[PDB]
Amino acid sequence: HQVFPSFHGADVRKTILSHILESFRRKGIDPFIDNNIERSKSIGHELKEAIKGSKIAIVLLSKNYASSSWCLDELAEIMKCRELLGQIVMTIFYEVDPTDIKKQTGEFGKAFTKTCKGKTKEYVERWRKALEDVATIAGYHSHKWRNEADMIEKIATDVSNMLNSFKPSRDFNGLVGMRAHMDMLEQLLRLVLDEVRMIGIWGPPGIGKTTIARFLFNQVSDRFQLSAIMVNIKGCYPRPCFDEYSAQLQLQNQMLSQMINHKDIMISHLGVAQERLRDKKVFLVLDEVDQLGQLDALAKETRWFGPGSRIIITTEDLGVLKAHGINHVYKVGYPSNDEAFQIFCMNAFGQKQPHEGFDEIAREVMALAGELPLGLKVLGSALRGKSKPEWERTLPRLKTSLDGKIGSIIQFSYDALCDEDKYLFLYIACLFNKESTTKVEGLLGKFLDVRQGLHILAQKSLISIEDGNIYMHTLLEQFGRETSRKQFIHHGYTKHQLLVGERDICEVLNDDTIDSRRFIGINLDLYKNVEELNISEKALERIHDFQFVRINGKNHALHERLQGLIYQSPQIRSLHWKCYQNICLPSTFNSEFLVELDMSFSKLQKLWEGTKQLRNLKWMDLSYSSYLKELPNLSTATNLEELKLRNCSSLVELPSSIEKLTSLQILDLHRCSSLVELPSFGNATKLEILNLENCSSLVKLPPSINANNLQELSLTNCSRVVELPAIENATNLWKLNLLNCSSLIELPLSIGTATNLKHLDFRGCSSLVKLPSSIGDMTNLEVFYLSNCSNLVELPSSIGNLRKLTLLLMRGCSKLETLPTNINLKSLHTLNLIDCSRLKSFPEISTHIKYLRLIGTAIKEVPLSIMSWSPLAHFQISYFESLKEFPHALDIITELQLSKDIQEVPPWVKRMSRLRALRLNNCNNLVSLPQLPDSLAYLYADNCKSLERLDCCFNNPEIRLYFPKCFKLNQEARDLIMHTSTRNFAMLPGTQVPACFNHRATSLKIKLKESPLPTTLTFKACIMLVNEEMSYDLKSMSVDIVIRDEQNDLKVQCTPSYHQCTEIYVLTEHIYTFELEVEEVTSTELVFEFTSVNESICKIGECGILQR
Amino acid sequence: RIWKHQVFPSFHGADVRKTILSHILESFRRKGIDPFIDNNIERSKSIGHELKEAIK
Amino acid sequence: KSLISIEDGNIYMHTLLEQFGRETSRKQFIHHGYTKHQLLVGERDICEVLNDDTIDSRRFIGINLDLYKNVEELNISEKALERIHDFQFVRINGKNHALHERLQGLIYQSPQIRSLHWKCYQNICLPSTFNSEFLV
Amino acid sequence: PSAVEALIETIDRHGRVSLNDEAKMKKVVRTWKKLIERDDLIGEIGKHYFEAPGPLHDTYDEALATRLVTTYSDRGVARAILHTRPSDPLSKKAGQAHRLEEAVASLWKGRGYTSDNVVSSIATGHDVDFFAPTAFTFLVKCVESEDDANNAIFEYFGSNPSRYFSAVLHAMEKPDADSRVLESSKKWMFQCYAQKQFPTPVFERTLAAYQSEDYHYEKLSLSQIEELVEEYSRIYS
Ligand SMILES: Nc1ncnc2c1ncn2[C@@H]1O[C@H](COP(=O)(O)OP(=O)(O)OP(=O)(O)O)[C@@H](O)[C@H]1O
Ligand SMILES: Nc1ncnc2c1ncn2[C@@H]1O[C@H](COP(=O)(O)OP(=O)(O)O)[C@@H](O)[C@H]1O
Repeated sequence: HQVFPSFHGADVRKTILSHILESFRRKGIDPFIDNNIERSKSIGHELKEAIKGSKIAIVLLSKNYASSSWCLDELAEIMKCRELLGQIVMTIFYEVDPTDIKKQTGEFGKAFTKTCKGKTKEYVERWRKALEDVATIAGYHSHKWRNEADMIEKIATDVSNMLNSFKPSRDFNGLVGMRAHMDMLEQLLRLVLDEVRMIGIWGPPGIGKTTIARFLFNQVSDRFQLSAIMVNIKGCYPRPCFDEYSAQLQLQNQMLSQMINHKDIMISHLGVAQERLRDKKVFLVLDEVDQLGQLDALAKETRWFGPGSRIIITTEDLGVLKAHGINHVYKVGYPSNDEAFQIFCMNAFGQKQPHEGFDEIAREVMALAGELPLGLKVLGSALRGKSKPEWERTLPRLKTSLDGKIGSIIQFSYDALCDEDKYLFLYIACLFNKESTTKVEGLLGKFLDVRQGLHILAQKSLISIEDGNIYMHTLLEQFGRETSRKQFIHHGYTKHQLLVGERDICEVLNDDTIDSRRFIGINLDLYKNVEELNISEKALERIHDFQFVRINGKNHALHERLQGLIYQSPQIRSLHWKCYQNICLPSTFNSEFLVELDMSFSKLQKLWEGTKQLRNLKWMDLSYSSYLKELPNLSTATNLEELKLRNCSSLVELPSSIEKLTSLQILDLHRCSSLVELPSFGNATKLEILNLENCSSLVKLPPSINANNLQELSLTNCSRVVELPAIENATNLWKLNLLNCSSLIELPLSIGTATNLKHLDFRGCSSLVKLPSSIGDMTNLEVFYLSNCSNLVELPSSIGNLRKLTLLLMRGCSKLETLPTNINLKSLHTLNLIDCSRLKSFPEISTHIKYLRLIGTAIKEVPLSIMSWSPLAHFQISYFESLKEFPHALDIITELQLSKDIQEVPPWVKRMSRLRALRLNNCNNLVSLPQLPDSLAYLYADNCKSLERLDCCFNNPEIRLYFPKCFKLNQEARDLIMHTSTRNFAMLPGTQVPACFNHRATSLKIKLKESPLPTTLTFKACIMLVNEEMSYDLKSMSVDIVIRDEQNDLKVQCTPSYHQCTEIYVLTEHIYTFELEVEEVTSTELVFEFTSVNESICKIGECGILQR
Repeated sequence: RIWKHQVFPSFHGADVRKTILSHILESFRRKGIDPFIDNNIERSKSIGHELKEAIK
Repeated sequence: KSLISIEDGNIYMHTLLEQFGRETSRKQFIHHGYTKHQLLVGERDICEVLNDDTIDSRRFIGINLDLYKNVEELNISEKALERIHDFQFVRINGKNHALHERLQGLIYQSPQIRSLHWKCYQNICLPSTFNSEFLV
Repeated sequence: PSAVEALIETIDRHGRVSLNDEAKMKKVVRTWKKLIERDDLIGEIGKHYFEAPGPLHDTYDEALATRLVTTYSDRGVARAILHTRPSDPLSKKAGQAHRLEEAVASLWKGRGYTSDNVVSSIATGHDVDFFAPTAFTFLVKCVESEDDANNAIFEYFGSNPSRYFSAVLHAMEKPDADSRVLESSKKWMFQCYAQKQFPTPVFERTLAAYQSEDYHYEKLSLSQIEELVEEYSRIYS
């Protein structure tokens, strides 16, 4: 129904009720209908059901309303529903005083009394309570109204108003990702502060600032005394605004009228808003604020609003927010790609958040739309209703030009810029979309005041500077490229245009409406194969110049007429090529003006074939140009800053003139596989980043660097390097690594001058004899890796000076013999001396070591000072026989490794307590495993021959019993290994699941039924592996478990839902066992599914399990 | 320090609602004052409870 | 958009709609790439613009002439004959017995002519100086 | 909470809940980006998991590499490395990314993965993906030698030169394809057959034999066959 009417038919069904029915009918209101034949003495259940679902009721009261038990019961039910449910009750006092209804008096009271005779007490009580309550509520007194028809019309209008507000924002909940915005905005709000905090919202046009504001106002405004939302302030403002004060006054007037719902009153002066709102909770939303005038109009001071209030202004340039001093700003971010697809499919496939039918062109169109919700919506609306071929035929036109819907909105923001800002926008859109800001300033610095332009554009959110490079959204870039055809660029007054088009420039070049001067920038993308070179012969005779060339050549085919066309230009500024596909550079190419030159893939050999002059050049990038033998004379290149010969691989040598590159800062010869030497650099070079990663043939190096500012110096492989250049001050060595730089001899003493080098590696630095004595000079040195650094027979005693290094990994240093002794390192976490085959004397630096690893050493002694060291989390020693005379060592041990051959079975291990692990490498001649101590968590036998008996029932904890290759195991020992209760794996040599596991099978499925009523059940699982080429060294396995029913589909839980080990051997003929707990009690319904993560490594073969 | 109304008048309706209250209310609107007016109480609400809320 | 109608592979534009289109030709330019062009559509009154001799005539890629008026030769300045025009689309309905030496010299000097319609040519041979490499 | 505090809480949660294969295959990428976002996180967290209880490691990176590989799918870690390679090699982010991938490469070596094991993990189903530089280079580290890397990818194609060449020719049409390296793979096939001293027409048929339908990739074309026949023709006569 719509409305439930309650009335007394004998009084009003004829005269007034008909008029109200007619008014409701004409206003589109359908009240519940009833008949006098449809009434009993009682009301009935269906009548109450109709009342309950009416969601609004109108009680029309007359003189004899109380004279019907039917009507009184209806009123009682109405009040009951009002109090319990959210039913809204309207009253009409048809010529009866509300006080008479309240006290049950007058003729109404007489009728009520006459009706009340005979009824039980509770009926009378409910009737009286309902009558009092209905008399209290605010309705319509017929006596007050001078005009009955006007009163009825007012009642109908109020009913209609209080009927189109039930469902709050039921529609348009199909907007995606608003929860992220709400959460990110709640932190800014902090409504708990009871302050008057201002909040801004800004971002590129078309992200959802308006929609986010609307959603927030819809969600929060109910918590505020007085809330209003102003929409599109920028649009509704006088563009010339001859009287700023009048427009300011009318803006504040609109704000107040919509604020108090105060019927568009007129306002005297500009301070009224403070007078009214300085004492009330206010939630205000100001949308699309363009300039500080509107802010001064609407919210100029914090003190304008009552204690506790929030005002939120959505803008587009940060400068307006900053001028008003807000500092509580949410930079709205783009939605996630999945949310982008959801929005696009919502707008393109009609409420389908996923696609329909095809799901292929949808993602192409989406990627075309960038990420703007505006772009996604426009494209989705454009494409909806079509079919796949229609999509395909519309796609190219959509790709080559953007819709006017996006274009107009972008154009409006573009027109609010200064002329130089527009020029910089065009420059970025056409040529420098993703380039470092410094290079942009260097190339455009004499035209546009690049720094200020970039600052303004970033403030306007027409560009973003992520890291050190600028980025413009692709949707905005397309607008820029389009406008580049219908607009010009001026510097003083010279007119310029930028040529940007995939092979659609060639027609413009074949013209006679020509100037040889209009075009300064070319951005060409040539991915596809050429049909014919569309340039005409006559245009090749032109002498037109370009100050910016950027060509993305992408094929093996060579362009000749294009080359001849470009190089006629007398003064190029920056040159970019990819896949140059030519042997040299043409001799007719002038380079006196050349600031940046990059040819990131080339076939250039000995370019320039002779010396030239390079006055203002600042960036050379010949990366990946593999077919490059040598490099031109770099004399008179003094202003060069960075040189990136990244992975040239055939650069036999470097020019001798490198000495004169005084301004050089970055030198990257990463692979550069053909190098032999590296000539001296000079005196004032001050190289900042020196990278030579894999120069396998590099032999010689400069004797000195002058490395006053050398952040990073990397020589990773550099296998044949005899000496090393000295260093001056090294005050900023952020990074120095020599990983595997074998064939070294020494280390320059100046290395200790690096006061801030926190981390340091020499792993693999074989043939290094001794460390320099100045190492102790280093400070903040935290990590010191040495691995298999054989022939390092020393360790300097100045190490005690370090006092900060946490770990000192020194592994495989087979010839290290001694360590410095009278040293205490105040904070030394670990000391990893493994396989130091000649260490021969216990490493005693009396410290706070927590992880000591001494395995494969030859110490055979343990000092008595160790009780000074209270905590050790890991002390690991390789077992030698004469440990038994060192009782101080036993209680402070953690691990142990029996040797290749130990016949004896050491009972002493029972006394020694902390045995977190015990390892048995080889030991083919071992009679049996020793009785395990109470603290045992790990047992390993990587290879073994005879282990007939394991005489120990050990039940410490989650213990791992790994037996990779030991077959002479007695049946009882084997059973003990399977039937021991643990929480980790246990792995045996076996060729078949043991019969102990009844329920067998071979993404595999295991089916069994359980014999129990209701309990938590425990299971033991046994798994073999699919016979594959398992690596003998394979050491990693993880297993996932899924348990499910078939009578039902209840995916049950499983407490150890996974078992993982990073050290278990993976081999074919072996048995892996573990344990499970299940608790859900779907009785006769158990189906198991064990999967091996990393199916590329291990796959589960046979399987069989057992219950307990 | 938050009030929804500035002035709440209390009176007897049968005596002064027509004659003098009318002039006082009219005078207040001409001085930028927003007094509470009981005639503007939303329909379908309990006057007894609602009126007490406006007092505080 | 219901601005044209395709009946049997031929497009049809309503008379009033076409008439509106013709007027806007003078007041609007056509941009294809970075260049700019306009069209010349007139019975006989749009020929003095060829005698303007003060504006770039490169932006004239289409001619639509209807010469069912008089056998008199149309008046063009001798200097306009000097300029060479890049006319790509030509539609001349030269309905008379007259021969237009001036028009022939003006048009067949175009370097590249994309399509050429000439009803009632009223001559003997196409002039030798007529390049036809581009002729669809 | 700080970045570290949050990032630890996230990694533990993902390794705890054992969620969907694709959900892991996506969430690993987001975690990877948060790692290389700023330089002083890999070492700091790598220091945290080092001190935490568990198996011991030789370095902080191994401690972090083990945690990441265990948490997400190991086959998934491979995808995150391939899809999060920044542009500028000398930037801070590229430095962080190299630390991550090298640790994973060393982690795989210590577990004794074969050449085939790495390739099967790298595999994405599109046979040209293996020759993308962001994938081929990471393969080389895991195997130390291009010949083995080429051999591993050759055998992953079931020793099918036709399927092999279809991939390498399709890698010649990439915007960032390294010709010198791709040539080495293309070259590498030749001396394997030159070691066979196969006749040129037999070599044609040997290549043409797999061109039949004995085996879901894109087959070659007869014209480029002849050039490949011509290419091998004179070099190793
Ligand atoms: N629920 C109601 N709906 C409509 N009108 C009502 C209602 N209750 C009372 N009235 C009207 O109020 C009038 C009586 O007003 P009264 O003199 O009691 O005002 P008051 O109680 O003095 O106001 P205040 O308490 O604000 O000073 C009656 O004539 C009646 O028409
Ligand atoms: N999270 C979202 N879900 C669905 N649609 C959205 C979302 N955000 C924005 N849109 C749509 O994208 C369009 C962008 O408009 P909007 O960005 O709100 O204007 P403005 O740029 O002035 O803030 C809106 O029409 C809106 O319907």
